[PDB]
Amino acid sequence: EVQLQESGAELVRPGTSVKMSCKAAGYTFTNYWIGWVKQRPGHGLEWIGDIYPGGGYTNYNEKFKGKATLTADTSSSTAYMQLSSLTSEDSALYYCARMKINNQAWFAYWGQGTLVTVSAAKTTPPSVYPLAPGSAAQTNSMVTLGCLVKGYFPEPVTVTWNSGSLSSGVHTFPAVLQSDLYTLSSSVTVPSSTWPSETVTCNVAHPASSTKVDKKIVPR
Amino acid sequence: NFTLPPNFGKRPTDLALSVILVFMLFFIMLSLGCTMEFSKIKAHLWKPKGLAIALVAQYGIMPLTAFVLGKVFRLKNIEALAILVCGCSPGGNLSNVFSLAMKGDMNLSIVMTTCSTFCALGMMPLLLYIYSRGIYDGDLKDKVPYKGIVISLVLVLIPCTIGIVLKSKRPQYMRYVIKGGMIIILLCSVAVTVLSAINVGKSIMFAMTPLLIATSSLMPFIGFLLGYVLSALFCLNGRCRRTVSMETGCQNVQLCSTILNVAFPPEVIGPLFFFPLLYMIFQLGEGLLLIAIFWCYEKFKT
Amino acid sequence: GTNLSVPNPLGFFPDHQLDPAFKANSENPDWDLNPHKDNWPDANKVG
Amino acid sequence: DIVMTQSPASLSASVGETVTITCRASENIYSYLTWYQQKQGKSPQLLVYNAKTLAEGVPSRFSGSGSGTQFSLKINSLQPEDFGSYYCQHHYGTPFTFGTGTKLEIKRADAAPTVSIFPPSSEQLTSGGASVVCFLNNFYPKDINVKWKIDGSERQNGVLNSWTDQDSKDSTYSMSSTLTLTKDEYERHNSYTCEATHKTSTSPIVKSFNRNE
Repeated sequence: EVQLQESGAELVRPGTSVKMSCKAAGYTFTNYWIGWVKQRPGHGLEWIGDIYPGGGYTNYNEKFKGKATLTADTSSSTAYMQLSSLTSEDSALYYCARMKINNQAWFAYWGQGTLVTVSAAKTTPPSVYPLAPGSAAQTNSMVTLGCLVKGYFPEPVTVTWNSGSLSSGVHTFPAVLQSDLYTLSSSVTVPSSTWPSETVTCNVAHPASSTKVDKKIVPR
Repeated sequence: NFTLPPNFGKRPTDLALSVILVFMLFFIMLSLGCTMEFSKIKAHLWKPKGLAIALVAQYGIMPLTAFVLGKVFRLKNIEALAILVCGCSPGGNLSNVFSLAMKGDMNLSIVMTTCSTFCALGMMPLLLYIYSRGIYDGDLKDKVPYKGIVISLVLVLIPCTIGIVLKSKRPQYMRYVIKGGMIIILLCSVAVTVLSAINVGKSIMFAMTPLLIATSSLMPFIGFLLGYVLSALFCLNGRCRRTVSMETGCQNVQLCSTILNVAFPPEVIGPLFFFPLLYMIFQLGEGLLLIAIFWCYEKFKT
Repeated sequence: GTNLSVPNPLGFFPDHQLDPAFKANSENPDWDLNPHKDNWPDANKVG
Repeated sequence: DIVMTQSPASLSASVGETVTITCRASENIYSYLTWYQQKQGKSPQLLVYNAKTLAEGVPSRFSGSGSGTQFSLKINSLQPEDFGSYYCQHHYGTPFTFGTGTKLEIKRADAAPTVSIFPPSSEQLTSGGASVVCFLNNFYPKDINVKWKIDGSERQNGVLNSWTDQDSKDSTYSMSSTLTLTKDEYERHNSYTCEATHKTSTSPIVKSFNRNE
């Protein structure tokens, strides 16, 4: 079974170079082209360039011609890409893919993908602010709460409610950067006459800073 | 509007045609190995006048006549590039058979063929670069086969040297092997004709056009005439003149076919995908006509 | 280069090659390695 | 350069329903187009190459047919295992443009958002900032518009929106819209309210909040 293995996630400040590897197994790797595809989460796919490990012949996209360098290293059978100068624009998910014919340009086997984040912000522990319903405090039939976290740079943040408990009606929204720092909010919905009687807490962990914050929501 | 047969490359008939062509090449080389000896090859190598004049004629006329023909007939850029690649190709091995048809000192013929192929693998990209200025600014220099040329040269030379050794060792197998080889050559030639007719079908009519036919008919005849004139100009021997003239006109169109297939998608080169075939049949017909003319002139002498 | 075909001196089609196991006539020929073929927009032009 | 465009940007269909997606090429490409299928959090997989032939290990229900500038990808019977973005690509040119995406999503009965608004936390104000978060949970059509009336008047300067993709246990959406304000500015406008409008109802539902109780 032909398999492509990527290096792993990278975090690099702007202006510095970075290189990623695509180790190939299950076939010769010497007589098949390898193509590199960059995909942004909010945009379409685009083709960076191609490399033939046997002879080192490479073709580059005109846009990526300046800032993409491809290397074979056939001895270890791991293709490389070099990103050269880096800017905040080129933070995306990078794929290594292999052709099937060497005559046509449709890729058949893809790697797991390498995530590259370009930003100058230093690691910062998140700040957690509880969210409580307004002064109305209407019981109704079902009550919703929230937990707002902001000011954390990396993205390992996981939010849980009462640890094991809940995890049924909770929602976590994707992190969005505002001032080079990321903010996300998590909401939990709880049946009425339960939250005021019994605490719900809010468990948030930041493995990058190795900081875990635990706090509970009290009525205002 | 050009269309190809639904399964052109992949078909049992095409596979059979390829095997028959391989057997043709092998048996032609084996039968041709009878008429040459090591000593004459060494003598021709030591005196490189004929070899050098043959290379000069081939590589200063064929690309030149291709470019002039394309400019004169105002051909399309793709057609001009196709005929230019055909001209830049080395002399084929059909020249050796044609020289055998005119009893033309086959030692010099095979020496010229081998040296022409070896010089081709080096200077074909150079001629392509210095002659394609104006059409297809693309590189077109990595598309020319390099290792395949050497492998083909060795695989051609092997049966010929086998026949030469079999000759020099013991003549007794000439009348037991040459006649059989000639018979298989004849049946395989008939098979090649019928198989090409079956495979091509009615798609050839697209290749039929007053310009491509004119260029592919003018090219081998102009090659033969210019080679004869240039070789006679240097006070070369008449046998050497005939073999040089017949070699300089023959071309290896298979290289052009592969190069054009590699460089461009099939849709770009659609109608002239059959140009190597047109060149091959026209050079074969003109060679046969020259054979008939030479034999009639010999009858006139007697 | 990207052309790995063994040319046949007698031949007029891309599949006429002096290679023992005739892959060029199979479903998956592998004698050419150029996926970046030039579309050449001005191919059908005269100067 | 050849530009590739896909007609339906988003498309919703239930399990077992035939559906087609259309691709359009800027120029003629002589059926040199291939279809890719990417699932959520997974690398794209080859689905159809040369616009007709089905790749190895693909279900037979997929079918593609087209040439020139119009291409299509019928799914025929629809199974839950295939639901994600679909992509195109051409081999004709050198740049190998990839075209935009086409997302397939589950279909369900329309639902109204459960809009909730929250004041900034007590300790949030002490730091020096004020954030007002308005939640919109469990609405199926994902094209709401959120309007912030600070005092009967809209403002979009500091509004940041986050969207949750369609869930698994349910098949609805969720959106969080947070409006950030500096201190000594949050207390000069008294009331706050986030407004949500949706296709499920003509009138926009209003959730309000007064700073001084």
